[PDB]
Formats: sequence, C-alpha cells, structure tokens
Amino acid sequence: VAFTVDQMRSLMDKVTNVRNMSVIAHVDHGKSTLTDSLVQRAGIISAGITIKSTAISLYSEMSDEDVKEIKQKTDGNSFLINLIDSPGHVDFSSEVTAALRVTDGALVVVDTIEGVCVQTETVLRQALGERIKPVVVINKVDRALLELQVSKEDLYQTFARTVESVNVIVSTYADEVLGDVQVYPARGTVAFGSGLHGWAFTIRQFATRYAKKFGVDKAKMMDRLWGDSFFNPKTKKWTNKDTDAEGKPLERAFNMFILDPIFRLFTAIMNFKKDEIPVLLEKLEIVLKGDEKDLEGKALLKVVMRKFLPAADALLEMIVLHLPSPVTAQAYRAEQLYEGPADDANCIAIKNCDPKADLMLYVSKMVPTSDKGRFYAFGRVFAGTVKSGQKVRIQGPNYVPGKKDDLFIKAIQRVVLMMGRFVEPIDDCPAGNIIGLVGIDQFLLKTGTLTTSETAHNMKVMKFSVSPVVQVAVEVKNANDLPKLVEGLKRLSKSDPCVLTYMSESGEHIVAGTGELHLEICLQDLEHDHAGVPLKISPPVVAYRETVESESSQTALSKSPNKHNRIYLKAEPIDEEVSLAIENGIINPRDDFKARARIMADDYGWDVTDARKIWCFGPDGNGPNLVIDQTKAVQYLHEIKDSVVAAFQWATKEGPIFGEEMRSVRVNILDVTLHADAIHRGGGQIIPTMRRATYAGFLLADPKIQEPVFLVEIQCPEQAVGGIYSVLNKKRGQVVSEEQRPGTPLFTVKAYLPVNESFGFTGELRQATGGQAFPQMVFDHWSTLGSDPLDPTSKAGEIVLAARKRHGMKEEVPGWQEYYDKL
Amino acid sequence: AFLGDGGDVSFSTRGTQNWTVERLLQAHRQLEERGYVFVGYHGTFLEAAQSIVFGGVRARSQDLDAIWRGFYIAGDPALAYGYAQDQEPDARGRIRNGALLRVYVPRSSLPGFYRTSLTLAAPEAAGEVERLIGHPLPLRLDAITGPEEEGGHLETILGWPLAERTVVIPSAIPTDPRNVGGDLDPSSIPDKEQAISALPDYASQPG
Ligand SMILES: NC(=O)c1ccc[n+]([C@@H]2O[C@H](COP(=O)([O-])OP(=O)(O)OC[C@H]3O[C@@H](n4cnc5c(N)ncnc54)[C@H](O)[C@@H]3O)[C@@H](O)[C@H]2O)c1
Repeated sequence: VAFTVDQMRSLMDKVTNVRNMSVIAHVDHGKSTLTDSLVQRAGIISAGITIKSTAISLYSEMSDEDVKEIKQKTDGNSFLINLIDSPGHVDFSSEVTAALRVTDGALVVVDTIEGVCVQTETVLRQALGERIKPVVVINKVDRALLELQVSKEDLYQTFARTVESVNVIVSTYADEVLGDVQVYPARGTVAFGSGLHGWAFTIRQFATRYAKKFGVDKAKMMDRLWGDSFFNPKTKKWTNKDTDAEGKPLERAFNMFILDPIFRLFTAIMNFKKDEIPVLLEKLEIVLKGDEKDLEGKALLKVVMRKFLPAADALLEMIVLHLPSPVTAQAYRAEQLYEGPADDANCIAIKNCDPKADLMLYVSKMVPTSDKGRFYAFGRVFAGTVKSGQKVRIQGPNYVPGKKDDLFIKAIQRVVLMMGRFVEPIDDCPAGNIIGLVGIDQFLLKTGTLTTSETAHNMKVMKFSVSPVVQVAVEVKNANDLPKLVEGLKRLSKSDPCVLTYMSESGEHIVAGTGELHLEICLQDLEHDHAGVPLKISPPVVAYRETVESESSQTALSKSPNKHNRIYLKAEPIDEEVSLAIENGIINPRDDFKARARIMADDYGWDVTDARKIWCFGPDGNGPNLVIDQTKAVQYLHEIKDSVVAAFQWATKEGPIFGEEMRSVRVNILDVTLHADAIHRGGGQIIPTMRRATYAGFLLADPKIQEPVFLVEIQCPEQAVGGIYSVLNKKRGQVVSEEQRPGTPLFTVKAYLPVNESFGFTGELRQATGGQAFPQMVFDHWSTLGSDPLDPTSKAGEIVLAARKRHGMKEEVPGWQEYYDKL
Repeated sequence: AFLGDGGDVSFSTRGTQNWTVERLLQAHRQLEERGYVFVGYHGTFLEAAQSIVFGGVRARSQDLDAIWRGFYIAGDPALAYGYAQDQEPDARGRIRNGALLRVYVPRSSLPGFYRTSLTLAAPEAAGEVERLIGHPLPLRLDAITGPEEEGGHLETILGWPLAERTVVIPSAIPTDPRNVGGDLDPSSIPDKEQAISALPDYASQPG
C-alpha cells in the first residue's frame, strides 16, 4: 500500500495505534517466510539514497467492533506496525538485545513437530526480561499432515503440548508487574499455519464464521473452539463431557469445526479426487480464477489454502489486538530503560510517552547508506519529538550528567523514515515511534542517547567497542583479482563502523574485527559480496600491544644516514590513567596545548612544562603514546618537527618487539644536533634517525607486551550456571560477579576473558549449558604480561617468537645496540 | 638474460623475490663464463633497482661537479648498504628499505680500472686521476677506486660510457625493513656470496 509523507505523519501521530514488535524465530522454522507474507500484504510503499533494511512499516485496518476488543486506549481503525529486523543466529547476542530493546511486542514462531527449540527459548527468555509481550504462531503444520499424516486429535494434543511448553517459559521469566501474559488459543494469542504454503488462522477467525450459524457471540464460540467442548452431532447439543449417554467418544469442537475442514481439503486435493474438490470449495466459498482452476496436487492445495486462510491476516490480527502500543508498554518499561531516578522528569516523560517533554531518543544501531560512507542513526523516540535542524545532546556510552565527557551538542540534519531499503525525509517525529537520523554517525559509534535536558542520564546502555582485537591477512589467489580486493576492502569497511581494513608496512591487506564471529562473517561478506573473488585468508590472529614499564637504562642515541644529524632520547611508561584518558578523549590531541596541559598537570600529576611540549600522539596521531620535546637551545629544531612526528607515527604503529602497536609509551627527546644546511636534514635523513632512536629507547626500558581482555556477560538458568564456571576455569577466566534476577531462576555472570582464549568460546559454552547460556562480550581492558617477551620460553616470549616466525622476521628480538648508533 | 633460472625477479620491502643464494651462484658463474667480472656493489631504492636490473644502467644528471660524474659502486657491501633505501619520504613520511645490487663489467674493460690513495670527488685528486686514466675528466671507458672520504671506505666510479656496459643482478644480501638506516650485519651476508665477491686487481700506474 502506497502512502505519502503526510499520511505517514498523521499515522505516527496517533501513537496508541502503533505496534513496535519483532519476530522471534529460528531461521529453519520459516522466519523470513512469515515475514514475507506480512510485507506482501500490509507492507507500506511510498509514493535515490538507499540503506540496509533495518525496519519495515506495516499498515492494518480493522472494524469498529474489532477495535472494541482491544484492552488498551485506541484512536481510529488504522494501525501502523513497525517490524524490527533481528539477527539470524543467537550468536549475535549484542544485536539481539538491540532489536528487543526498541520493541514492545514479539511474534514468537515455533514448530509443530519440533516444538520450541533451545535458541527460541533462550531469546524469548531475554525478550521477557525486556518486559516484552509475546504472541505465538505454530508454524509448519503442513509437515504434520503431508509427512506424518497425523490424526486430528494427535495434531490437537501436539499444539496443546507446544502451548504448554511456551507458557512454562513465560510464567517463569515474565515479570510479575505485567500480569498474566501467557498465551491462550481461545483468547486469540496463538495462531496456527504453514508459512511455506502461506496460510494461517486463529480461533477468533473461525469463531467469527460460526458465531452466526450457532446464534452465539463469538466470545463464547471461540471459548468452545478450544479445550474440552464437544458438540454432539446426533443431538445437536453442546457438552463438556467427551462421551454421550451410551458412552461413545465425542469429537472436540476444535477438531470438528477447524481441523476437519482443513483435513478434508488436504485429503481431497492431494488424492486428486476431482469430483469432491469442487463441492468442497463451494462449501467453504473458495472461488478460483481461470488458471487456478486447472491446478492439482500441491500446486492447487497452495492456492486453495492461502486464499481460504491468508497467513498475514491471522498474524496482523493478533499483533493489532494483543500486542501493546508504545503508550501501554512504556508505562512499565520506562524504569528498566532509564539508567537514572525513577521519579525523574525524563523517566516520567517516558512512562507517559510524553511528546511535549524533553527529547529522549534511543539510538540502537548505525545503518550503512548509499549517501557516501555515512551512517544513519536508527532508533526510537521514548519522549518528546525529534525535529530536522533541532540541536540535540548526543550522549555517548561513557557519558554522565555532570562531566562533559562523551558529549556532543550538535544539530540533526534530517529526520527520515526507514522504509526498509529506502528513506523518506520528514519534519518531526513524536514519542513512541521508530525513526532514523542523519548527521550523527561521527559522534556515535553505534549506541547512544539523545536528550535536551541538562540533567538527563543515559538510557540502558548496550556495551560496544570498536577495538580490533582479532585480525587476518587477506590475499587473492589469482593475481589479476587484486583491484577487486582493494575496492572490496574499501566497501567492507563502509558496511560496518566496527570493521577495520588497513595495510601493514609489508604491504599486507589486513582485516580486523571485534571478535571471532564478527571477523568470520566479514570475511564471508568480503569473499562473496564486496569482492566476490577467491581469497587466501590466514588463520585468525589476536592483536597485542607493545609497552615499557620503566625508564630507559641509558640514553638512546641514533645518527642519520649522512652522519650529520643526531637524536638523543629516552623512553618511559605512561600511567594507565593517562592512557585511558587519551583513549577516552579527556586528553585530546586536537585540544589547546595549554588547556590540555592544565588537565594533565592538575588531574594526572604531569609537569605542565612537559605537557605543554607535547609534539604529537601516536599511532594515527591520537594513540596512547606521546613525544615530549625536552631539548634546550637546539637550532632549527622546529625545522625537523614534521619529520620527527612522522617517524613516531610509524614507530608506534609497529613496535620493535614483534610488529604490534605501542601503548602507554612516552618518549622524551633530550637533545638534538643538526646540520646547519637544510639540504642534509630532510625527511629522508631525520625520519630513520628518530625511528631507530625510538626503538633503541624502547628496548632499553625493559619491554613488555599487553593482551586484550573481554568483559563477558552471560545470562543462564540456575540449573546450567555450573557449566559457565566449568568453561571459564580452563580459559584463564576471572569471575567479576554473579547476580540473580529476583523471582526468576535467571543468573547473570560477568567475567574477564582473555581474547586469545575466546576462540570457540560460545561453542563450548553452548555444549556445557545445553544452549541455555546467552553470551555477550565486549573489549574491556589491556593486560600486561609479567613474563619477559625477550625470553623465547616464557609465555610472552613464546607469543613473540611465533609471531616473528609468522612474519618472516628474525626469530630473536633485536637488541637495542641494533638501533643504537653503531660505534 | 643474466638472472639465471627461476621465477620472475622483483624488488620489495619484504626482500628480492625469486632470488636465492643458489640462483645467484648460477647467475654469477654464467656471467664469468661469458667474460664478465664482478667489480662491486650498488645500493639504491626499489624502483631504481628495477630500472637498473631490467633496463640497464643509464646516464643521468647527478648532484655533484661535472668532472666526477659517473656510476658509484663499492667493493664492500657495507658501504653500498647505506645507500640502499629511500632518500625521500612519501606524503605519509614512509621511508622504505632498498636493495643491494651486484655490478659486473666485461673483462675487456679491466685495463681501464685504476686505483689511488687520494680522496675522490675532491679537486686535489682530480690531477692524479687524470694522470692515471691518461686524459682529462670526466671518466669515460675507465674507472677509479679510492677512499670516499679521508680514512674511509673505498668507492669506485665507473665512467658513464663504461657503466652502461655493465650487467647488474640482485645481491643475496637483504636490507632490513625493520631497521632502515641500520648498518649491514656481517652475519647476514651469505658465506657463499662472500666466496664470489673477490675484486679484480686494479692498476696504480698509468696504462
Ligand atoms: N649508491 C652507492 O652504492 C654508492 C657507493 C659508493 C659511494 N656512494 C656515494 O653516494 C653518492 C651518489 O649516490 P648514488 O650514486 O646512489 O646517487 P646518484 O645521485 O649518484 O644517482 C642518482 C640515482 O639514480 C638511480 N638510478 C635509477 N635508475 C638508474 C639507472 N638506470 N642507471 C643509473 N642510475 C639509476 C641510482 O640508483 C642512483 O641512486 C656518491 O657521491 C658517492 O660518494 C654511493
């Protein structure tokens, strides 16, 4: 259905008639299939710039008496439904949470035969933790009929057990502040059908049919169409007794009025009984058209079924009638989603879904666009209204009301509707609606909170990190495909803000990610989409850091190739506080050298003399490494500054130990001697001198290496929590805390896990918890190894040696004399 | 072709491709079998090495006095090593390591090789050099060997005419990509290359 921007706005205005929900289903259970039925039926089209489909808009219309059955405030017959896209595998736990956090309802798909799988159960558990209301659809009924050839009663009992399993999970993990939220077929919160053939139904749909021909309000009718209600065909009487007077078995209403009609069609059509089919179709008033009237077998069955019981209608029915609106849901979701006081003005504004109050917009993810390499901020307005041009407070993850850390007060370019793959600019957007934002991707990496109050805290933050802790070397198998790989890496880097493609000094094409799985799919996307050429990929390697933890035993000295220039320097460790400050923007390279110096002196115990003489950061001109000018009366010193800085950028990117980046390394230039003539002190002369002096100084300051460490957060039922510790105990894991969700048997375990111990971690955790555990890990900190990297037998040295061999370097780490002036 | 048998030879930061000590030993032998003799090393940057090995040594304008113009090599690789690198950074300030090249001349040119104790490229030595080669500078189909600077290494200057008759092949001595500006480590010089690096005996007197 095509709509104009005006109609969309009028639709987003009545937020009581909006449905924010997602689909919880295993890929193998026709998740995408049922989703297709919805978009092909109620998908909203709009009467240039494309994006990666993140959300879909659906429109549903109902009757005055249909709306009356809705137990929440409503306004009109029109309904706007936001179908939020979700990951295909639970391994993508971080983005599973992101999807659920911006939703209020959930369509849970389960299989007829296999019932509820372990994955779906785990995800549903998380959804309930977010206080999300579920509606269930039992999919793949076709298999029970065509393959298993079950009886009507068998099929019924199968559904009953399925519904029972689901409600055991619901009653256990649903929050008590929501009331009875279990699903009941007789109440219309459970649908049955087959996405494959495109048909589905609810008890309410059949209740509407028989309501008339039984002279009964459909309320009482559908109460009978499930459970122990029996209509005696001989007496034309209703009963709760499954036997007549003579003790003969009675068929339940569900089997008689619902399953029987379906079973009869399946039997008539699939057995090619050309004489029955017509009579059977007229009976149910199923009209075919020309070409369709010649079909047979599955072909005919698919056409008859999907026009007899259109799948999308059954689903939309439940969604509109039973899934909560933003107004209803936010009333009990606010506290949970606000990392601050519950009686705050903003938290209250979220409970009331107040369009007038201060803006409270949640950014769940950044979406790749065709507008160059820019990303659009995808999220949801919980309070106030977002407007094009409106200047907002962009609060990053580490932001806290009081400090100005992780804060950016900028203006929103354009507010846009995210219609799947397309974008539609609009003026404003009231609270309760999902929306996209333009011109924020340079202040938000992924997640964040947008406000307008100078006292508002962040909303429940989703931990993320861009730090590339794992990487691989990418190489083409056929040398002619080189150009295709070059542009492939270029566009892989644009499809995700957390992916990193660069070139080492040796020319290698490097691809770095945030985790094993993350890097895995990136290399799959690269070899099939962004490049498409056969690739030679090396085994995954963990990124390390080179550091020093003491001052250079002696002054480092290095001469230029022409022997006319000398640099005297000394290396020393930088405090972790300072390194963190630099990585957190507190100490900024782009900052006023005097304002920055005051901060380092006052808050970090630096000599403001030194702090004012910072020449550069590194690597990339912003890393946790510094060059301090501590020379006295050196002529033309400023004329080599650009060369010294350049040398530092290369020195800090690939250290002398084994080619890894430096961290927390401070270099003090003590003295410099230069040739009077500028011809003999250019870049070619100074750069090598500075680099080698830096190396010499580094190796004189007892070198060390640092390893990346994850912070892991795991949800898991008390019963299987034991497996979590079993796995951590052989991964050098370190338990931070164990907390239990009050009332439920769900435990949250947080622990530190070395990145080089995390390979195949989710697989082992899966194995050890029966798939009950829900892993979630983000880069936390760097950890210095105690062992000596210069010792080939030690833990650190063992790592070094392996890397050096792998890079074709000389096995033994070079001595400082190698880079020191040869004399 | 004087590069021996194997794959396509190329120059890289990672080192000279398809060039083992064994292949060098074959290329060297086949050179001598054709009346060529080794006269020293030339260190330069990667693109220059590609130019020299595949296009040949070609005369060009260099930054010195006209009378001393020519192709400069060194008997000791350590000396030539210092020139085996970029002299100019790119936009990002990257200074790559270069490559050591072996220089061969026809033996028919040996009668034009002279040696001196004076320091070359200096006005005080111009007279003695012009005496030995039997004609005014610059050097032509002749060469001069002497200290590059007082009390320093010996350097050889091949007159441009002679330089353009050389055959230049890669050395099995690598430059260090992780120590650009460092000195040649004697331990990194293949023993089997050292064995074929003897220099000819140069004349101390006029022809
Ligand atoms: N380069 C050496 O190995 C070496 C040896 C002894 C002494 N030196 C000293 O270095 C100074 C000159 O250095 P240089 O000779 O390397 O630079 P140069 O200025 O004399 O010559 C310029 C560059 O052109 C390059 N080149 C590229 N293609 C070429 C080609 N086809 N033919 C010839 N050259 C080509 C050479 O590598 C050389 O580096 C001399 O004054 C001498 O004192 C150098």
